[PDB]
Amino acid sequence: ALKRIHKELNDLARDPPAQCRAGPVGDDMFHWQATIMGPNDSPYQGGVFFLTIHFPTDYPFKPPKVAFTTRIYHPNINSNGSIKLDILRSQWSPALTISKVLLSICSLLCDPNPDDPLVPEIARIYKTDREKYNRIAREWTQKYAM
Amino acid sequence: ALKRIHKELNDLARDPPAQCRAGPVGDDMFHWQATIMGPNDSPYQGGVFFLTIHFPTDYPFKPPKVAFTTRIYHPNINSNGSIKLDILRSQWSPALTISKVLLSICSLLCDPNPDDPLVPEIARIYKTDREKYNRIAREWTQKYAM
Amino acid sequence: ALKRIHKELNDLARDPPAQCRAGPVGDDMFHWQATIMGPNDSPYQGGVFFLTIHFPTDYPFKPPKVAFTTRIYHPNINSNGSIKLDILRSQWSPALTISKVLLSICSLLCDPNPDDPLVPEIARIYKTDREKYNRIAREWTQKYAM
Amino acid sequence: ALKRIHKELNDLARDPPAQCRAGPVGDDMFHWQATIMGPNDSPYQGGVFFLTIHFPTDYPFKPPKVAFTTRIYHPNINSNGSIKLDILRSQWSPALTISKVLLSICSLLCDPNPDDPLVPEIARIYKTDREKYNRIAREWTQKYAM
Amino acid sequence: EFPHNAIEPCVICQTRPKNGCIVHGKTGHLMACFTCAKKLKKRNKPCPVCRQPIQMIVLTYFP
Amino acid sequence: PEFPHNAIEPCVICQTRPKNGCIVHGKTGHLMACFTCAKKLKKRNKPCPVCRQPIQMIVLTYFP
Amino acid sequence: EEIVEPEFPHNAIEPCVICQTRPKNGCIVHGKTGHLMACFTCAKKLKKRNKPCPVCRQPIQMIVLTYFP
Amino acid sequence: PEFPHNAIEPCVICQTRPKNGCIVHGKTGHLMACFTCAKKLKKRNKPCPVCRQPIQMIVLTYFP
Amino acid sequence: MQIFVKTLTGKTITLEVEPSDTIENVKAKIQDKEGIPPDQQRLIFAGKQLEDGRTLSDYNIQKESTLHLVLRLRGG
Amino acid sequence: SMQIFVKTLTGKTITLEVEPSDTIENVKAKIQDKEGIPPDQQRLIFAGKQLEDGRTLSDYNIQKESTLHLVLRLRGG
Amino acid sequence: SMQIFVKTLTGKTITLEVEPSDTIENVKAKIQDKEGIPPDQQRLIFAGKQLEDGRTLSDYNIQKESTLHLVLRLRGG
Amino acid sequence: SMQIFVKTLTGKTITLEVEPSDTIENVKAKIQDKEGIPPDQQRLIFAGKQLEDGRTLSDYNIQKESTLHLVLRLRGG
Ligand SMILES: [Zn+2]
Ligand SMILES: [Zn+2]
Ligand SMILES: [Zn+2]
Ligand SMILES: [Zn+2]
Ligand SMILES: [Zn+2]
Ligand SMILES: [Zn+2]
Ligand SMILES: [Zn+2]
Ligand SMILES: [Zn+2]
Repeated sequence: ALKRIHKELNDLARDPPAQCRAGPVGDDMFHWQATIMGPNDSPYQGGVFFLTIHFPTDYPFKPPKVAFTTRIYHPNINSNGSIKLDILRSQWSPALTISKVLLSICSLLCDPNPDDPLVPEIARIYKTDREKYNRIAREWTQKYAM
Repeated sequence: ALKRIHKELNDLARDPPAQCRAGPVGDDMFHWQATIMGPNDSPYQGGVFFLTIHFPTDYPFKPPKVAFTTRIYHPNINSNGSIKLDILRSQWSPALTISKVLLSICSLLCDPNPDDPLVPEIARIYKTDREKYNRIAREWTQKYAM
Repeated sequence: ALKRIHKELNDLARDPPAQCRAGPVGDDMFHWQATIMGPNDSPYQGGVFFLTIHFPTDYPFKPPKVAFTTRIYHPNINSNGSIKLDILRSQWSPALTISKVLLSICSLLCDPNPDDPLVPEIARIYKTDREKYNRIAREWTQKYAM
Repeated sequence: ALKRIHKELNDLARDPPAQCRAGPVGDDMFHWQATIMGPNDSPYQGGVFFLTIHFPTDYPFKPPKVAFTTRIYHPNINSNGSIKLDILRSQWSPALTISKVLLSICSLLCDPNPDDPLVPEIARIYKTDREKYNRIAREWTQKYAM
Repeated sequence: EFPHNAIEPCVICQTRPKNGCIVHGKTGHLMACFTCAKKLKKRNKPCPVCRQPIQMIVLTYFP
Repeated sequence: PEFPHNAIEPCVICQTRPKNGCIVHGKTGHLMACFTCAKKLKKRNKPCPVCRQPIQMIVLTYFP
Repeated sequence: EEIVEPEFPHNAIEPCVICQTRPKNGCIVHGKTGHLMACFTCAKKLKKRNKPCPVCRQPIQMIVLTYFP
Repeated sequence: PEFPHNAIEPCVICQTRPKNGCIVHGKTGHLMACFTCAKKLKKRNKPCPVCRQPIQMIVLTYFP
Repeated sequence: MQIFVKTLTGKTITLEVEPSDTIENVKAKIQDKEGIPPDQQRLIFAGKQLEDGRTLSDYNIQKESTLHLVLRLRGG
Repeated sequence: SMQIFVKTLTGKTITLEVEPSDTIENVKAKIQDKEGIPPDQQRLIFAGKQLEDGRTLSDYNIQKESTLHLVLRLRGG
Repeated sequence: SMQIFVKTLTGKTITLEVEPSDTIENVKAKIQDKEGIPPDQQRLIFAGKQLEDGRTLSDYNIQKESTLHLVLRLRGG
Repeated sequence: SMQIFVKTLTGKTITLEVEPSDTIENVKAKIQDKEGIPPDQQRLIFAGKQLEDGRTLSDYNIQKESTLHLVLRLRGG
């Protein structure tokens, strides 16, 4: 696992995506901290969202555990920062890297699935009143992600 | 190192040793300040002694750097606050916590090693004139630790 | 042996198996009766088969003695109801519980070993005329286990 | 055909073989000339045998036509220079290169097949008097290959 | 997830805790007490769960 | 007797992974770290964190 | 329609994307196509656990140990 | 570890297209021709050029 | 999808599988989790041994069905 | 008209020959020709957002020498 | 006769059964039986001070339901 | 013991680790491991002559750093 994790870290040092950063804090390669900037022209714009990453010891055969530590208003992410996303469970691929996973999560921010949600109350509002949804997510970004 | 350090901080909020406290200086989780109260029935009685802690990047495989910032009269601690003590170096264990290190240092104040001393002049006094040792240590406690 | 047998009985009561059932004949905790449901999609389908179980005093270091009391047509089970099966002899394991032994015996019904048979005449028939084997085995099931 | 032939010629320039040499006759890249050093410890020792090579249009799917233009004495080559050899007909392979073909022919010199011969007269003399064969081959080599 | 069954008694004697680790190579199956596991090793029985031979029994503490 | 209720707590080193790296010395073993952390100690030729005996081997411990 | 040059696989000498150590000789075959980006050791681990192809998610028909003559 | 530097060279038959036609036989494969050239071999029932085993299939081979 | 395996001690584990998983694929995943070699594993469903070479869909085994693990055995 | 770049799943970068009027689904079919990846497994991302199949490159302000980011098909839930 | 508690090196708290006349050497023997730690690697601390081997619990005024703190054997130097 | 070189069918040169007592058949087995070529279709040539599976490298006075030459199995007719 370590060698693969070291290659991904070097890649992030040389060519990170615009939206996302991640790395260990000490020498512990199995635990990373990450950030995603809210995409421009979204309710999340101008926010920085922190996540925690735990690599299992049989990485990359098994997915990393990824959770938000910054509160975010979204139908597929709950108040514990849990992200109900299939590439984090049954649709993981060993060819995915942390960089690609953060980019995928970032693309989930503006493409939620309200039809099968993790947080029902937020999906109802997303379907029945998009403006209120945008209002609220914007307020949450200002309150917690800034 | 980070999640281990957060756990140690939680334990200090919930159940700290009687004479010992510690926490991050500002927002830097790898730089702490600590206090040790002079033990009762000892020439340090009534003094409070401040220490600096730096966790290394691969804590707890490597020990923290620990130094007094309060001046103290002792055979194994010198004028710069350097502590010559084997658990801070060759006898470190990763099962030791800051709490346990501080309690250990606390027990060293009352049980010096004058036979392998960092400050030979203070060790000679400790071994052969305990009345003068206790007197001077008391004076330094009043001059620097009150 | 007693405490381990009691544990198995309480587990059976708290969580009854789908394929078999077993408990003491009255008061003697070392003598039990059992029942095996014939496997669907097999010559034994719809049959219910009874067995006796005697636990030795050093159970589970030694295997239980297990015998059919309902007649059954099989190369490895004879007219005494004796079962020649390696997990009841040299390949026993103390981690086998009586529920696991019974499920194992049940799976032996459609997985006989005709090359080292206990009843040679049944095994010859099994090896030379399979439809003749299944015909008879269904006959014995309807005659004796329904 | 052309690019492959070009490629084989460049590789010849890069790693010249030791048993043979070969290249185009002037202008026609499809018409080549080759020489073979007769193996040491053999009746062709010290001889230089010339061969003519023609590449078909669908080289390398089809073999080159390879014939000796230096008279030689051998059960599987005849007075016209024709070589009856399986890799030049039905056992051809597109991975074979002219260099490998020539080295294969060189090793056939000391590994004839008398039991299915091209020249029966030479074959019979090979089976019944080995000493005669080598005299004759050395003479033919002296007469024609220097 | 974590070993919740490690708190349960030895599966053999159902009395003492699981502190007899059955070792083979670089792996071990911990499901029995030291007394019951030592009995198996004394009699050259294999591991009850994986049928590998028993290299040693380790008295296992949770510090 | 007392059963080991602290066995579901995380490795005391990384505070994350389960306690499945038994540190063996002589006939006893101390199980308080994960296999990954205990293995790192063994490779660096460190003693047992709680009793300082030399580490004989690290055993990947399963709980069947 | 413009002329298309052949392009050659310069990434073929990079190590297996899973273990980052061994050469890419474990070809993952599905239908008539293959994705060659892992060593044989790492690709067999996927196949032995019936995991799909990492880059296209098609089921792994077979792993082919690939030689480069 | 010996990495396949020759995988970047052209098809050994046409010397023009890349080596993307793996010749499969059982659980091994020889990769030295392009897909077009290797299909001609398979179509004509020819064996593998370097090992002479029968050609089970040609796999169009990508290096993603 | 997920299925359950009731292991030898009665402990229940969860496995991630596809309908195309063969029984040997399942035993390999059991070994990953429990360190039991596949050739000493015997899996049972509806009273029958499940055979290497056949798939979960061959046996119509349902999502969140429970397979029963015993030890390899042989009659005689 | 112009070239764009696509950072594929493994990190390798490929070059594509596109008109600004090309649909996103057009780009995916080019990626399939180059890489053997079925379009329904391709999720293309630009400026942190995924690109919908029926929109054009110009509908997304994608200029020449732009880089698109290829991840796998995903479903929130 | 009385119960005392020991907060061991990992933070886990254990209960011991002791006499006031029990020596510290004795207490460490009991910790060894419960935890598998040789007494010479044990250093017991009460009220900020280490407890000497040949002195009794009562010599330190250690009464029923006290808590002792276990650290590792250390040496100033 | 020693190492030698084999020039394979395409001209690619490879390296083997051998002992001077190794059989020709033993070398072919190592060639099959590195290149997937069945020994019965391998023909090793050295000094213009074929090497037979019974003998060893010492039999043929093959010193270390010698290059053996590989062609396909052939037969005159
Ligand atoms: Zn027991
Ligand atoms: Zn075992
Ligand atoms: Zn750990
Ligand atoms: Zn220890
Ligand atoms: Zn690999
Ligand atoms: Zn694929
Ligand atoms: Zn070609
Ligand atoms: Zn081949």
